[PDB]
Amino acid sequence: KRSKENLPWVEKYRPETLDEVYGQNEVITTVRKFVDEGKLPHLLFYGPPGTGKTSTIVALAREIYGKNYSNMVLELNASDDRGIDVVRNQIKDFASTRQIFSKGFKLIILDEADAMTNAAQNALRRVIERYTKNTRFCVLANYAHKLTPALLSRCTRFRFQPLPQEAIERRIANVLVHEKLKLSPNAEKALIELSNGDMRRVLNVLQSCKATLDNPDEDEISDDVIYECCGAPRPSDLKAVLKSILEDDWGTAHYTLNKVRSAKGLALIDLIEGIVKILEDYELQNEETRVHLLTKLADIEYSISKGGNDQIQGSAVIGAIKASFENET
Amino acid sequence: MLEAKFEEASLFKRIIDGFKDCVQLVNFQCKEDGIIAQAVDDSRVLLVSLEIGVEAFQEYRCDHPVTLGMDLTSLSKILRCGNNTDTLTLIADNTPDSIILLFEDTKKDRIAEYSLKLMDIDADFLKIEELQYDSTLSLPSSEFSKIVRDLSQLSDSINIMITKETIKFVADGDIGSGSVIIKPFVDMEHPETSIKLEMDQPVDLTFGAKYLLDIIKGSSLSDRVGIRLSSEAPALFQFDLKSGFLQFFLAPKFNDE
Amino acid sequence: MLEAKFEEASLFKRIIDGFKDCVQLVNFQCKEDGIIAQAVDDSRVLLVSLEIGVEAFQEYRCDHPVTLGMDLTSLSKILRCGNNTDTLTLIADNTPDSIILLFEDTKKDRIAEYSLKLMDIDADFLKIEELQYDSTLSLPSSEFSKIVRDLSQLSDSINIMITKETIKFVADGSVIIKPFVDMEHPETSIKLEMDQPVDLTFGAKYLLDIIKGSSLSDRVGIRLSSEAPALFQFDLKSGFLQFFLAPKFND
Amino acid sequence: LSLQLPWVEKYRPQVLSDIVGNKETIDRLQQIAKDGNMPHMIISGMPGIGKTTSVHCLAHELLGRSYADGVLELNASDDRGIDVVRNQIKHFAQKKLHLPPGKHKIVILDEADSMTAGAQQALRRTMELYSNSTRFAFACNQSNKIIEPLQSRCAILRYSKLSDEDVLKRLLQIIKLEDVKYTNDGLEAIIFTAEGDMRQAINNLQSTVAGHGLVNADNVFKIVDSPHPLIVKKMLLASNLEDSIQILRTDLWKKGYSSIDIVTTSFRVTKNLAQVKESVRLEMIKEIGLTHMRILEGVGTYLQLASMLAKIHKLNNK
Amino acid sequence: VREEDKLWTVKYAPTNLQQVCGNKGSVMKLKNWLANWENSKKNSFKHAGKDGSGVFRAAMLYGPPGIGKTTAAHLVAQELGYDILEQNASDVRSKTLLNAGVKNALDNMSVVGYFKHNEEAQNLNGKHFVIIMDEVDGMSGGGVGQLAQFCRKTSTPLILICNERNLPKMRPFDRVCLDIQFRRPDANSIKSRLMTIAIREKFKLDPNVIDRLIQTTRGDIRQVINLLSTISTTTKTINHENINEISKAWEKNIALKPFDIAHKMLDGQIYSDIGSRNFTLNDKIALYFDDFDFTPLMIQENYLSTRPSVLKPGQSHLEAVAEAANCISLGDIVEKKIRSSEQLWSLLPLHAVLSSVYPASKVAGHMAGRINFTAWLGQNSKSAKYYRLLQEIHYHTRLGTSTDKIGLRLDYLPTFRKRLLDPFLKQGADAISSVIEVMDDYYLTKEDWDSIMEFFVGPDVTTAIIKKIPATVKSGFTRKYNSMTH
Amino acid sequence: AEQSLAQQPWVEKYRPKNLDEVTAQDHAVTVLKKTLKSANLPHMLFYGPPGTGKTSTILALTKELYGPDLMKSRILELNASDERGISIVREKVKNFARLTVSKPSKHDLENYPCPPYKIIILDEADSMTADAQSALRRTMETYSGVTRFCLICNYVTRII
Ligand SMILES: Nc1ncnc2c1ncn2[C@@H]1O[C@H](COP(=O)(O)OP(=O)(O)OP(O)(O)=S)[C@@H](O)[C@H]1O
Ligand SMILES: Nc1ncnc2c1ncn2[C@@H]1O[C@H](COP(=O)(O)OP(=O)(O)OP(O)(O)=S)[C@@H](O)[C@H]1O
Ligand SMILES: Nc1ncnc2c1ncn2[C@@H]1O[C@H](COP(=O)(O)OP(=O)(O)OP(O)(O)=S)[C@@H](O)[C@H]1O
Ligand SMILES: Nc1ncnc2c1ncn2[C@@H]1O[C@H](COP(=O)(O)OP(=O)(O)OP(O)(O)=S)[C@@H](O)[C@H]1O
Ligand SMILES: [Mg+2]
Ligand SMILES: [Mg+2]
Ligand SMILES: [Mg+2]
Ligand SMILES: [Mg+2]
Repeated sequence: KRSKENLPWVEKYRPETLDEVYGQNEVITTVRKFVDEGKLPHLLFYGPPGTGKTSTIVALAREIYGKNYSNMVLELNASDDRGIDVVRNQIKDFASTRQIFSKGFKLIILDEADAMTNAAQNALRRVIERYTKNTRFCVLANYAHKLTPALLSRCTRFRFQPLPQEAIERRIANVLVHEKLKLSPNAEKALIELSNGDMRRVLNVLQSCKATLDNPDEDEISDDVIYECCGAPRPSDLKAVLKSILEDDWGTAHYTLNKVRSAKGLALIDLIEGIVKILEDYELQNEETRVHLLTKLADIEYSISKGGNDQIQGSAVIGAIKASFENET
Repeated sequence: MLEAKFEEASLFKRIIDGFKDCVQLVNFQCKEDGIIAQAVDDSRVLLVSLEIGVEAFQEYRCDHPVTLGMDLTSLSKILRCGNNTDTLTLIADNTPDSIILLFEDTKKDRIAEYSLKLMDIDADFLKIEELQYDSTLSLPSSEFSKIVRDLSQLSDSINIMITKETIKFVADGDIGSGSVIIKPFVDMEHPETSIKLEMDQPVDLTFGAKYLLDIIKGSSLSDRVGIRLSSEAPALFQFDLKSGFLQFFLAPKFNDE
Repeated sequence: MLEAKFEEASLFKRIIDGFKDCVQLVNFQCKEDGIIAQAVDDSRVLLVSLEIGVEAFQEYRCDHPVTLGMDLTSLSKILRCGNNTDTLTLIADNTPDSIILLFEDTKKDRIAEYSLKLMDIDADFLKIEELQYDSTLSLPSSEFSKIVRDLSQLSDSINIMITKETIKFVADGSVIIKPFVDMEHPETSIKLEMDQPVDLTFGAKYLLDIIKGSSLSDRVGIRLSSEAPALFQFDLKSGFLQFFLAPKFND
Repeated sequence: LSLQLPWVEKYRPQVLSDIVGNKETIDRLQQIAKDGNMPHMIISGMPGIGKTTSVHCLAHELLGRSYADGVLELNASDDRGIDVVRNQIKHFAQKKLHLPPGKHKIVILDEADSMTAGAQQALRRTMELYSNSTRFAFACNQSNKIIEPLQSRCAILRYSKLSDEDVLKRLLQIIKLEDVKYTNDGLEAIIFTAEGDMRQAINNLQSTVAGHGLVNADNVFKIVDSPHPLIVKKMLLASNLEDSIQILRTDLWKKGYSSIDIVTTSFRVTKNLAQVKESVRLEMIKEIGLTHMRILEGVGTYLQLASMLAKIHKLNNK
Repeated sequence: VREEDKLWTVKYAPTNLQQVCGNKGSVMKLKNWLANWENSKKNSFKHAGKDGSGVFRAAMLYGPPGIGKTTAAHLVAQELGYDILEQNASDVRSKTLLNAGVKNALDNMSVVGYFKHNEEAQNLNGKHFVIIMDEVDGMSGGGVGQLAQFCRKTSTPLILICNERNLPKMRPFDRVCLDIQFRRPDANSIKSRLMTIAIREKFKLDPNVIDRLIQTTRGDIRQVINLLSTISTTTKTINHENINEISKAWEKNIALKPFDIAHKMLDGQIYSDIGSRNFTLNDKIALYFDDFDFTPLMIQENYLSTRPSVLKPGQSHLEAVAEAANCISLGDIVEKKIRSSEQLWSLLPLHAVLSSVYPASKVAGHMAGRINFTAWLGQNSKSAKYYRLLQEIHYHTRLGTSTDKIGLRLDYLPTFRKRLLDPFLKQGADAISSVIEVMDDYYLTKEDWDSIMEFFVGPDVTTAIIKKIPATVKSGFTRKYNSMTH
Repeated sequence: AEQSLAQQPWVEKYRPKNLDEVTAQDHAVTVLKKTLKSANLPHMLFYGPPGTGKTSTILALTKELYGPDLMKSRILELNASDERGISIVREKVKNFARLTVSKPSKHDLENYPCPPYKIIILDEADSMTADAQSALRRTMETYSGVTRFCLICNYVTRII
């Protein structure tokens, strides 16, 4: 019944060791040299969502102690209570005693410590340094402003840069090795550009386009399948809509917008982002154009975030683009 | 299948009451030898290990080794809603599912069938108690409880020092200190009051007061507590049952000095 | 370096049990003749003093007089650990920063030491030189505790009248006592020597906390003066324990 | 399996002379320690300048071997409510101890800014009455959070940020004691990214030393990630909108920084922007706060930060 | 015992009343009051003295910290031969423990004083109590109510000492006990003490820097003594050559109160070109952070009650007030978003800038009148008290009205006034029969009739028309209502 | 049964019961149907305009996966009426996620393909606070072998 193949691709391909963590080479190398030399100071991982922080720290805990990491290592994620009455009793008692199985330094992993109250961090500020020669703290976080400056200073800061194109490409190749599948180069480029650094969105849309093949053993995943699985607008009709808005008149521009956004069931929130990304490359010969072009589009996006209407906002986008592309003449 | 019919009802209640408020989630392994269990504290400092053979059970039938994970709060809730005069039977199907606790009176037909949904605890079965201990001792439970709950009012740490035919419990706090020194002696008229000591090296090590106060709650089961101490090893506090034994593995507190 | 050894810890246990609620800090003086200790209430209305001679100690050794300032709550917590069957010893070194209370078992090899850290109290040792009291009476302690328990349930103020060899305890409830000297039972022989008609008024809780000591002595000696605090004396096998209670405003 | 202590702890000064902080206050504490008449003192300053270590070396030098029973330190991990400050602190205040003539018992209340006002109120008289035996010493990070009477009774001792000279001196001492190959450029880069923080500087030193061996500008600027607020300060002062947008894209967004952190850092930088005037600062803060409110509702894309920068440029340019 | 180990503040503490530098009049008045307390007790405290002091049993001491309040209260009791009973913040104070411990010592006599000295006739008040309640402000554990109740049923001199008098929690002490105010002393009182200390410690002090020493620490003499003691260990010459560093490094960061914070943030001197760099914006935000509970209310209360000085060319006062109010509305929106769900506390400084800093900077100038207290706190309480009555009336009339609690107040009550009140004016005491047949229809009572009239505003004001009808119809209406059964 | 479905508005009278009656979103129902033969059902997040088929397709997927017998014992549903706070999402959701899957009966096992995991559906997650969603992270991450989460929303930006 239960096996490794039932897990979703988000977790099925979790890096077991540090060797299976691509991208963050400049941090994995330093961590491996830390654990090799014998010294491992208080760490603080800080990175965007889905970069490899938790996987890296779990692989490190496995490498240090053994194949049984969740035995002498404490782990306080956001699922457990982490009030001041917890950092007083539990963390202090764990940091004040020895291990039960072997003789080594203890590891405490405070995952997502940005969700801790200021009093809890202020209490941890002294217990993190009172017992140093026996335990080590690892603070994982995504927002580096929730942490107080004191706790932020006591830990060595390691930033997890978003995965570059080469790392995601290597991971895609490794996944395509284990799973019988074929993926097109232009589809690969589209997937990389849609990833936005997120390693989880990659595997999610990959499982989706694999499921939408009807025979995931012979036919290759083309760009159309990827664009359909997430409903993202293809660059083709996106550039077509932008050109029709910039050049044509009002009636035909509204008609072609309503025809493109109804041919595949696109969303205006994605069209706005696509048009912004395509139009950021233009060379506007004035500063007053870009100011309005960004302000009105951001206002329309914030209004879409509340879901007022659906066509009034589209015509508002059209009008904002047209009125912004008027100071040029 | 798994069918374990006890002789009485309050036996399992008293057995669970030893580590009621000490551990939260346990996992009973049932085999042909008997029921074994081991569970780590919330702070991963002490471990409760219970072994009950087929001697305390009125009837026992287990074909293949089964593992049954469950929380102690719901288990205590189920044991509390049963009258202490019934007969208790643990029942498990072929595959490990919700365990069936069945209370059946001996005079009037009262079938109380409660279900308990299992938790999915990772089966990290641990193997301790094969380490040669430096010092072993045994003394009545009442004396240990008195000494520990008297020393707990002065501090939060307790230093146990086993020296040449001497046992020393030392509490050092803010308002004062306290030192209880006992010596091994055996009586012929009362073999249960004797304190036995077998040492190889003098051992001095500290523990917390909260964990000791939680451990001594198991003194309601037996009357002769055994203590095994060793440097770089968890202290073993053993209560001997009529069929098995309940042992607490406590972690010593290191000294900065 | 002082070393005192009692024959049984229950005596000192009851001694500290008598007045552990009216004060929180006590200065035990230590001379060659014995131990004297007086402590003033935190509201400075009631004073508790006590003197124990060498007859109560199985062993006594005091080379130089020492003053021991100690709390009672912590000392009571420490004394609670001891059992009534253990011999109690007080040990103090020169410059006594700590005092050792040692319980030794006769028929068992269980010795238990407890160190207590002393307090630095302003030892304004006020003299207890004798002032002639107008009325001096002796009455069984149990009857006194009972009658004050009865009057306290009615109000807080209690008036005491010593007039014409008659005792009046009024609660504003009244109980009237006449002195009877019986040869058959001397324990109930309520004696009274009066010089002037005495009129005093006291509070409730002070009497309620004084009568808590009605377990060391079966008879209490109560001494009154119209312009002096009332004295409540309880005898001991060796020494004596006396309370001084301040009067009330006249209305 | 032995784990070596960190360079922040292994080289923690145990002698008051090894402190490289403010020379005047350290000399005052040194003379007080050699004399012994130590009065109540509050030590406050930026995080990571050596306040706690200074007061701890002071206590160790003042009490020597009696440090085990003469000092009662209460940190934020230990309880600091009304009950403890009324019972345990008082019982330790009246604790009769025979110390050398010119010595005194010390109470180290670290992180004083976290205590409740009632605790300090109850502590006032407990400290004032037994001045002949107890000398409290507070060490916090925000002196404003302490009530006025407690702060006035003690002698205040402010602490300023560590200048680059002191940091470079301590860094050279550490390198000389650890036999590490280094260059001047690497040390200057470490000091520049340390923003005047001894602990952060030493941690970054140990990190780059263990990571690459040679302390050169490339290694530190590779694995130290030069501080955030400076890049944001450089972004908000660009001439044209395109340069500021390119800075936000390449340095902040592409390097994996959350939008909420960028907004908060920009707000904090504009809070202390002494170059521009007051009205422009207030309007920029208002627009940054509008963008912050927009971010907190969930929408936090790059377009919001771009529009925020566009609004700041429209405001500053006219 | 030791003489050097002292903290430079107990060895130099005033041992007699002629050494308390500053506020001679206040300590003299308090001394005369404590002296004539017995004479006023003889008259049952019902005869005011020359200064109107004998009618008060309890004394109150308030003023800035570090001036000699506790010192004066101790010396005045020690000089008259009294006995000192002193309770402070370290002791547990609550109505239970206060009625337990010190209530008995309120009307009792001293037990230790009787043994002090009685052979010679020094004074008759050497056996009585003077209970000194110090630091009344700190009552975090019956803190002010029971202590105020002690001021009336007392029989011994009761001296109370606090720091700030106008705090809302200690309002009961307003007229139940005499109060005196201790002011910050000048530079002429402590100058002789400081020079005598400088003479007795072999370290130079210029008589010209003492004024700056008193100015940098506004009114805390103990702070001046500690400042001198801390610096006299390495430097024995304190003159005009290093006074700037001392005055800059030893400043006092006192917390500002709702009046002072408004007076400071509304001053047109900070937002000038020179003051902008002497008092930066970070300090302005910290000023809000001192008290984020009353500063926005204070600013909204008195932002348009001043004469500005930062008015831009062309911009008048009305436009500046309008912009200030717009920013006030935006800060209100931010505050509502903060104190709503999700507990968004990271948005506090934006509220600090929008609600407080911007409207202040827009209308920053010289204040015309005085700092007025905020009015919204009372108006909201009144609105809630009125909404409770409106809800009660609506749920009483729900059986017949069939309208929300809103549509009833706006519409129904105008006609209910004509139906209920008008017959009592135009017809007199014979309309009592009609009016009742109305209210029994809507299940009203006398309590609802008392409340309905209070709602009308504008031209229709009933709180004055009620006093116009005769009192006999008032006394008959309640009787007629209580007599008849519903 | 049939008389019950007759006595209700047309909204509930024609609510799709399987994955074939939902003829609106062919891109998602294809994956949800392909999941049937496989077992790797990822954590789902349905988002879109009001009245589109999310709550009506997740129930159909559940019915087709487990069946009318195991459905009431193999899923948890927190939509809007339950108290979805930080304490509840820390205690109850975690207890149900960290829980052993029930034993499928022979009838259910023979007819419907029973996967070895339960289903926790948090309907309209845009109403939860930020701390609750933050706590949901590792709770949904570590017990991914016996529990899969399905969120539904009208505004994706509201979710952290
Ligand atoms: N560097 C990486 N190399 C390979 N796979 C990765 C990498 N980073 C993430 N993944 C994949 O993403 C999954 C989850 O990554 P995690 O490290 O758990 O995310 P995270 O760092 O914890 O970020 P959070 O916690 O969501 S803010 C892993 O199981 C991998 O499948
Ligand atoms: N002036 C200094 N000279 C040498 N080392 C210093 C100095 N200041 C700090 N350190 C180092 O910093 C660490 C101790 O700093 P701390 O005293 O903890 O800082 P802090 O003043 O307490 O500020 P907090 O408590 O972190 S907010 C040790 O590793 C010291 O070596
Ligand atoms: N006018 C004064 N003349 C001389 N010494 C003074 C004077 N005022 C205060 N002192 C000194 O200040 C110390 C006494 O502190 P107090 O001013 O009595 O404290 P306080 O007035 O009760 O204010 P609090 O309680 O801290 S708010 C002693 O060292 C006195 O010598
Ligand atoms: N895709 C669809 N296919 C068929 N009928 C549909 C579809 N979407 C909606 N309906 C009909 O509309 C009813 C409501 O659909 P629901 O899925 O419950 O609405 P919804 O998606 O939950 O929108 P919410 O709850 O406001 S987010 C269903 O019972 C059907 O009768
Ligand atoms: Mg993580
Ligand atoms: Mg510190
Ligand atoms: Mg005072
Ligand atoms: Mg729905």
